[PDB]
Parts: sequence; structure tokens; C-alpha cells
Amino acid sequence: FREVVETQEGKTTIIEGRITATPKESPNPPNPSGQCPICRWNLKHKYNYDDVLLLSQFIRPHGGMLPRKITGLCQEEHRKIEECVKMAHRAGLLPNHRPRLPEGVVPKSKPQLNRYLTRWAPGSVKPIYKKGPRWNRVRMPVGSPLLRDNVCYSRTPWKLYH
Amino acid sequence: VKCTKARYLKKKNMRTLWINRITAASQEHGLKYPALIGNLVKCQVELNRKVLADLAIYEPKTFKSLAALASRRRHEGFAAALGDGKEPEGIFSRVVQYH
Amino acid sequence: FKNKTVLKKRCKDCYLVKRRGRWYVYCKTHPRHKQRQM
Amino acid sequence: SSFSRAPQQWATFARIWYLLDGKMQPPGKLAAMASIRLQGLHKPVYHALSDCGDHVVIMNTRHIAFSGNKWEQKVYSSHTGYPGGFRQVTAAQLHLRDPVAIVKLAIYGMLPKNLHRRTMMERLHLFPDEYIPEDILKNLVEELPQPRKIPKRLDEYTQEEIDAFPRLWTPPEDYRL
Amino acid sequence: HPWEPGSFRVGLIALKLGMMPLWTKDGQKHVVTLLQVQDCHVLKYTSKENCNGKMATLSVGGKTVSRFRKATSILEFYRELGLPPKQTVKIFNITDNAAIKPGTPLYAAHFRPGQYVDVTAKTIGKGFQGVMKRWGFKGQPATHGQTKTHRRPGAVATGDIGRVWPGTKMPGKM
Amino acid sequence: SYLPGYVPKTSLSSPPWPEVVLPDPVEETRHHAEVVKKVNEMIVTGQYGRLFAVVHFASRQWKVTSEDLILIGNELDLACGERIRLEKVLLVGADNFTLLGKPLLGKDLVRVEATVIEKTESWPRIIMRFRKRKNFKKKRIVTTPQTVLRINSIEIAPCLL
Amino acid sequence: TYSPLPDDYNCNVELALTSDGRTIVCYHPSVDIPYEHTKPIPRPDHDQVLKTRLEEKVEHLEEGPMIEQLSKMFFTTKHRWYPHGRYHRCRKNLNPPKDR
Amino acid sequence: AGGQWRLQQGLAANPSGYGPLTELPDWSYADGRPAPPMKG
RNA sequence: CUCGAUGUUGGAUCAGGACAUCCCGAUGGUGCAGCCGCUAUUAAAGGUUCGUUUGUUCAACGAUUAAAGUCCUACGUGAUCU
Ligand code: FES
Ligand SMILES: [K+]
Ligand SMILES: [Mg+2]
Ligand SMILES: [Mg+2]
Ligand SMILES: [Mg+2]
Ligand SMILES: [Mg+2]
Ligand SMILES: [Mg+2]
Ligand SMILES: [Mg+2]
Repeated sequence: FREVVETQEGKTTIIEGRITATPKESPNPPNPSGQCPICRWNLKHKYNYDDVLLLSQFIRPHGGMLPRKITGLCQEEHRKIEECVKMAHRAGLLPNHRPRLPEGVVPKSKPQLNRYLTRWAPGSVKPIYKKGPRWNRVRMPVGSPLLRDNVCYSRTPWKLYH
Repeated sequence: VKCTKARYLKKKNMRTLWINRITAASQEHGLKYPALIGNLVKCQVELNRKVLADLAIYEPKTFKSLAALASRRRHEGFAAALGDGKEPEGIFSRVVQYH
Repeated sequence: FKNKTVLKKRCKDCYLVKRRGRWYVYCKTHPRHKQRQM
Repeated sequence: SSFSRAPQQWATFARIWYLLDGKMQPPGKLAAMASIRLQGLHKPVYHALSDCGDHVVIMNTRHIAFSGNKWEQKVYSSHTGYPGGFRQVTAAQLHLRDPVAIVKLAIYGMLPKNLHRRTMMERLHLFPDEYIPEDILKNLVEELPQPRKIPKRLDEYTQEEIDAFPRLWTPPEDYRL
Repeated sequence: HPWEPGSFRVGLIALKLGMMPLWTKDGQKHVVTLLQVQDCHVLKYTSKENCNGKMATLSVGGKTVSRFRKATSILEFYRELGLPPKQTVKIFNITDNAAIKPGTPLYAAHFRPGQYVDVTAKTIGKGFQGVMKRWGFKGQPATHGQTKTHRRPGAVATGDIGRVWPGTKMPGKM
Repeated sequence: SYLPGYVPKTSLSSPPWPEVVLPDPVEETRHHAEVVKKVNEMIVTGQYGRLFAVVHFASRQWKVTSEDLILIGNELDLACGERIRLEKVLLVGADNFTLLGKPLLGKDLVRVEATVIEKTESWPRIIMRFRKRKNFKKKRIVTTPQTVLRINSIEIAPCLL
Repeated sequence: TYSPLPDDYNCNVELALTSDGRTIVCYHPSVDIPYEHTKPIPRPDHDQVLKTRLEEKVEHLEEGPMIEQLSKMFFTTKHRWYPHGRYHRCRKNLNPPKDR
Repeated sequence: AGGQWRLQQGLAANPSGYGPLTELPDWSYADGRPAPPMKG
């Protein structure tokens, strides 16, 4: 990877770029014919929001996603890994990939509400004051429909609406 | 009239009580009710629900054995399903034929 | 804002953003183009 | 068993004390487990008229996790009876106001809708944090396993676990990241 | 202890003597109520821990009454305190630094001019009252045909609900 | 060191249940013979006390033990005091072992005897129909013939091979 | 080392078939609680010249407080502890049938 | 409740149907004599 | 559904509710300088006049008002009245 450093000395600023150590794909992918990193390692349909060892390899130090052209992911798996990282952040599973805070700002405290499988941004959802009849019931989404094709080891498929 | 029609409820509710008690008894050994009932039939054991509940209350060493047998047969099913028929049937999967 | 079921950019500075769970049209050049998803 | 009759009857119909840890647990799966035990449905001698419910103690009810967006979407409705008395609160507002309410409301709704239900509520013991009264603690017999596996945060993996998982792609040497 | 912000001290029990005018330098007339402090003492201290509330409490007592007309447990309490019984006892939420040893007398100069006070008492009992006196309902016309209906509530709900809402204003003790 | 179908460890890489390895059939069939011999020895040596059995009689199953009474819901065409053998035995159990038929245990293995101790009829049982507004009402009373059997003896023979 | 169920609580189960394959044999001896899994019985809980008196704690409560005490002690609601009228008291069977 | 499995084995879906559990005699005289045939 | 009766338009009395908001709050747009407007989003806690006239609901008119809202409640309410 590549860094950028700005050092100001004697009213003079010097902006440079250094090349740091770079990781490399582990040798012998179980499926070298795979197109994207996922299919090359027989990982399609086999990861979830809690598999951070996988998800942490496709995000920036501050929790942002990395571009598809750089990672090489298929457009499809990019959307799965993108949703999975959104949910992993909201589950408190990426406690080091936190947003950069300018000028040492100390955020005001928030209520701790543990959560998992959170499809929507918490501040963006309204209360369900009128649940509606049983034949038109306003449901609560759980998980993501992007992961519907994940391998299900139970005879019942994932329920995405509670 | 309630007494006449209550004969249908009495039979229906006895079965739900037996099932409820068997579900309790199976869970103590880590089985679900259908895994126990389904696999006992596959072992050719035809003990019905009333007897099984009686065993769960009064003969728990026996009931645990019935649980182990059903659990064993269920594992033979998993092993069989994984195979393509080349492997022989499990020990407790073999059916006694009558003629 | 005007509430709209179909959001249409009216210019070339009119940009589409989703905030608060709904889509918006914000235009800094022509504020009369601002739309809200209904 | 060769017990005498009364000690035999006493042992069979005794009340057991269970512990359940609500940390990171969905309140409904805590509720499903407790509802069985409070009713006695886990006992092969179960009968509705036999009064064979058990004691369930649940700690860490403040640290329950809802799945999805239920912290914001789930609403608890009530009416004071007076005109204008309809009150609706989200699960989050309720949790911050009363840290056992949500688990209490999940359990209460799962118990039979009959007159035995408020009695089964008297053998339920909810505590928001790790503290449990000593008298309650000395009653306990068995701790139930948590119905949800808590997934590890990335910082909690050992370096052996990190090293075991393979690097799936090579980042360009010239990418700023 | 010295006073600190957030600190809450005790109040008193007084007897309402009556009302009187006074005038301010501006020439404005204000009526005032005379509250006499009659034998006010601290009776009990309850620690913040034992009160079951967020504050400690200090129980104060008002007027000396007859030992002959008080219950034995109450007489037993006052014998241990070493005071004659009080007619009324009230609980005051205080901060820990404001606690006073029970048996301590309280006076009118506990308060000072310019301060504001809240005064709590039981209102004058008026007995069972109709809606006009109790709730300010208008009643009905005096003439123009009215049949036996001059001071009545009128309708008490709508037909649809088939009931009367809890909290409905009705004749009762005032 | 990665097979063609290798999948790195994730939450869904493998099934949630643990892997189970069934015993080798050759060893187990040997292990089975030792267990059967062990249980057959307990029968020869009488290392058991009270036995219970499950019998299929008159359409239903009865968990029975010596001295038990069972109420049969029909006439049996046997004189009071007559001793009979119960021939459909599903299960005989002891404190420390149980024998299971598939579905019935062999006659050479277990013997259950019972005695007719009463031939009677049940208490009267009402059968009443009613349909409102239809002048539809009927009453019928029935008593069912019954037989009380006492289980005398449960005997097992060391015929396990 | 395969076991269908754990063998550490109720009995050590061993399943077997006879040579003919027609009889399933179940050997289930009970497991005994090991000594090391037990606790010792809880033994642990003047100048007086006067015969120690019985300190009889004769204390009377009113129905309300009494029922609160019984409800808490036995973990019930209050409703069990209230009386019933003559009609229901006189309907209860005082010589119920007894089975063994 | 086991009906489809019994059918796969050439058995009646209901164990109350044909086969020894139902068709064999229920009892015999304790002396050995066979019982008269059951009505069903 | 009610004809072996579910009597009463308007008014009085007491009002419960909706929000499609008349006024008071917070916003966006404006052919919004400002003062007033117009239009939209949010908001139902609180409020929403007295008269002349007509049996009237409706309307007109005189004075006001921050405003004199639209609706439902058996055209709310007649074992409370008219
Ligand atoms: S997973 Fe193979 S193309 Fe993306
Ligand atoms: K009519
Ligand atoms: Mg008047
Ligand atoms: Mg008159
Ligand atoms: Mg009059
Ligand atoms: Mg009529
Ligand atoms: Mg109103
Ligand atoms: Mg009307």
C-alpha cells in the first residue's frame, strides 16, 4: 500500500508518498479458474455478516468499502460483501475500523442497544405504529435479501421479515 | 350432549398430552419429538405414544435407550444419504422381512 | 421541496441522494428543483 | 427407586431453579426457553393441572440484542383507559425506561392465556445486569445454554485464527487505501 | 455542613392563622396568609439507602396533641423520642448534607423574606357536589320549557362507545 | 495444501452440527455379540428383579408388570379364573436391560401370563344428540362388556444368540 | 468411541442386535454420583442465670399482610389464599378415590 | 408418522394393517391350546 | 338486521375521536428585497367570539378575533332538557 505524509519545516511543506508492505493472496487457491476472489476460494454462498476475517479484507482502515476494480470482486459479490460490512459495523464487530474523528472530537455518549443483522441505518427507520391486519402485516426486515442464496443447513429457509 | 361429544376430545387430548410428555422426554436427551418418533418406526419398533410417555415417566433407563436407538438410526440415515448406495446398510437400518 | 412519486432531475446541477430512507433531489443552482420522494 | 412415598412424591414434583444469561440474546429466544420452563413443559410428568412449573432467573436483561431494526420498529402499545390515554413506545424507548420490560413482555405473551399465567410470572426473576440477590443465587441448580452464539468481534480473534484464514486477493502495490 | 448547589433542606409544619393585608412601597396591596410554626420538630431521619427513593428523608412533626387520643405504637415512638405527640407528620426529601438530629426544633426564621415557598394542605371539604359547583358545568336554562333539568350533567358520553370513559366528570365528593 | 473443494473456515463453510463417525461394522458386530452374551448371561444367572413388558392386546398396547390389572373393553369368551398367555410382546424390560421386538419378541424369549378375574359391563354411557330449532333430540344408553385381567407372571428365557 | 447419547447422567446405554437381527438388546446400568461430585452436609448454621425461655414469637397479621407473606414465601399470586364460600367448600369430595 | 417409510418397505402405511402385529392371535391358553380365531 | 316500536330535524348540555391544520410551533420552495402573501413538508399538546335575521341546519349581514378549521361519533348525546 501507499502512504502520503505532509511535513512542514521552516514555513515549507513537503508532501511525499511511500510504499509500505503489501499483502499477497495465499498460494494455491482451491479453484484457480475462479473469476473473483470469492469463487476462487469456493466461498460463494458461504459467508455472512459475522465472518469478519473475510469481510475485513475488503474494507479501508476507517471502515469504508474498497472499490470493485481494486479488489476484483464480481459485481454480485461486491454487493453481498458491501451489505455484510454494513451489518458488521452495526453489530459492533469491527471495533477498529471506526470513522476518522477530526480534531480529536469526543462524541457525546449514545445509548447502547445491541443489535445484529441490521439491514437499515438505525436513524433512518420509523416506528411501526399501525401493524396492520394479518393479511397485510407491516413486517420488520432482518438480514439482507442479498444473502438469500446462502447455503441453508436447515429445512426452513432464512426468514428475512419478522 | 357435551358428555357424548367429549369422548372425541378425551381421545384427542390424551394424544397431545402423550406427545407433550414425549417431547419433554426427548429433549432431555437432545432429541426432537419427530426424530424420536420417526426413527423408532424405521427400527421396526411400533411402541405407540401412550406407552412411550409411560416409559418416560416410569422407566427412564429404558426411555434413554429408546432415545439412543432412535438417535443411532438417525445417524445411519445421514450416513446413508451421503453415500451413493455403494456402502452397505447400517446395522440398525436393516429391516426384518415378513411373508 | 415538492413531494413526488417519480423523481426527475430538472437540470445538470440537480443531484439524486437517498437520505432518511428515501430519495431526494437537491439542486444548489435552482433550489426550486428540490424534490422529496413521496 | 425404593424411596418412601412422600419423598418420592416430593422429588418428582419439586421446583428447580434455572439460570439464563440474557447478554447478546434475542429476547424472544430467551422468552421461548423460559416459557417452557415456567410451565413445566420440559417435564415428562407435565400436566396443566399439576402445577409443575419451575423457577427461571434471567440476568443481563439490559444487554439483550434485537435482530434487524426492531430497536426502532417494534412498538409497545398500551392504554391508560382515559381519553387520550393510548401510548406507543419503541422497544428502544421502553428498554431505556425499564430494562426488564422487554423480556417480561416477551415471556408474558408466550405463556398460556389462562389464570395460571400470573402465577407462572411469580416464578420468573429478571435482573438487568450481572448482580443477583444472594438468596436467589443459592437456589440455583442449572444454567441453561445461551440460545444464540455471540459472534466474535474482529479484535477477539487470536493471531492463529487470523493466520489460518487465507488472503483472498493481492492489493496493488500503488493503491493508497 | 455548608450549603452547596443541588442541596435540599427541610421544611416546616405551620398552622394557618388567617389572612391580612400588607402594602409595598409602590402602593400596591398584597394579601398574605399568616402561618404560625407551632411546636415543629424533626422526628425521624431515613438514609438515602433505606428510603427506597433517590433522596434521604427527614420526618417533621407539627402540632402537640393529646397522648390520650393517640395509638400505642405512636405513643411508643414519641416516648423514645422524648416529645409529646404531634398532630401531623410530613416527610421532606433532603440531600445528605442537610440531615438534622431528630428532636431538633424548627422555627419560622428557617425561612426568610424574599424567598419562595410551596405550601401544601388539604382543601376545604365541600362534600358531595353537583357538576356545576364541582366542574363548572353550565347547567341548563332556567325557563323556556326546561323539565326538571337545571343543574344536571347533560350527556356523559356518546352513544357509540356504549360506556362512560374513565375519568369522566360527574357529581361526587369535592 | 488445498484440495479442489477446500473452503476456508467461515460461519457457513461447514454444517452447524458436529461430524459423527459411525463404528466400523466389523468391529460393531463383534461388539454387539459381546453385549448380547453379557445380557444373555444375566438372564441365565437371574440377575434381574421385577420385569415389565409392553403387550399388544385388544387393539392397544399395555405396559404391564406382575400382579397388574388391566381392563379390556370387550368380552373375551373365557371363563373367570382361566389362565392365558399374552403372545404379542413388544418390549420386556428390567432394571439394567431391555429387550425390543421388531416389532414382536420371539415366543421362545419371553412369556406373559394373565388370568381372567372378572367379566362385567361398564357403567351406563349416555349418547345424546341435539340440534337446535329442529325438534331433533335423541337419547341412547349403552354399556360395554368388559374383562379384567390380572397379569400373573412375566418370564424371560436365555434365548439371545 | 462413538456414542449415540452422552453416558454420564442417567445410565450407560449399550445397544446391540442379536445374530438373527430380530431383537435389539439394550444394556443400561445406572450411573452413580461420584463422591467427588458431592458436598458435605451443611453442619454450620452467656452468663445467663435464668432458664432460657422459649422466646415464642406469637405474631398476628391481618389478612392483607398475611396473604402478601404467603404469596412471597411460596411464589404464588394472592388469589389462592382467599377463602371460598360454603357452596364450594361443601362440594369438595372429602373421601376421594385413591389409586395405590 | 412413518406411513411413507412403511410403504417403501412393502408394508401397510398403517401398522394396524396387514402383518403379524395385527394378524397373529392375541392370546393362547396358558396350557398351549390355541385360542379361537379373533372376530376381526 | 329491527314494523309483539332501533321514536324525534335543529338547539341546549357534555363532549370522545380523525388530521385532509383555521390559529399557535418547526421547515422547503417562491414570479420570497422588507411588510404581507402563495405553495409544500412536519406538527392534533393548546385553542378556535358575540350579536341582527331565518324553526332552521345552510347562508347573509354587524362587530370582533392569533383564529373564528374540515369531518366522524345511530345526520354523537331526547330513560338529561328543549
Ligand atoms: S464470485 Fe465468481 S465472478 Fe464473482
Ligand atoms: K320498525
Ligand atoms: Mg345558569
Ligand atoms: Mg312534564
Ligand atoms: Mg325547573
Ligand atoms: Mg321486543
Ligand atoms: Mg372534544
Ligand atoms: Mg343524531
